[PDB]
Amino acid sequence: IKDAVDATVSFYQTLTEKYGEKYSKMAQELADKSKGKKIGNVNEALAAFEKYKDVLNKKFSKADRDAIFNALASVKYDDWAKHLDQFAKYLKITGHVSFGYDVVSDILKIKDTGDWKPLFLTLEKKAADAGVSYVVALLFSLLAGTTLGIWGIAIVTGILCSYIDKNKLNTINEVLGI
Repeated sequence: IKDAVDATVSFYQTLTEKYGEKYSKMAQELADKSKGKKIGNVNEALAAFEKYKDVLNKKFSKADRDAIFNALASVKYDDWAKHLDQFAKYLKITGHVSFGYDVVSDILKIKDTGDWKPLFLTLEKKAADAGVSYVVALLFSLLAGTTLGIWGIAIVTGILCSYIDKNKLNTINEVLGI
């Protein structure tokens, strides 16, 4: 675990390198906050996310978003899934861990439908008894193995705020500069 924690800190500095300094700390706040929390009413979460999404989408064009799905089409699971255990260790996830879930294939389906409902419901199901910290380990691992455009960072962060009670959804745009 010496490593898990050391590695996580490295992650945080790269987050700072890639995005805001503000961004990186926001991530930590979220990482911290989740420890222990279980996944609540997935509906309340979707509801809050869909509300933030509309705002975000008014600042980016269709073509802008598509660029994000297209970048994701080139990511292979092995590339980011490699960080899963490390995050699980740092977050102290003690419950069961659905290791073999490839979120990226799920997000890709959204490019065509525009429907986020399925994703949320499956994030709840795969977290199982592990709670909200599984969602963090999962998505942080994704961030760890990619360099996405602001829109994608905003969306991924939006999913995190929506499940992790601090609906600091209104602060995302600020932390990112959009």
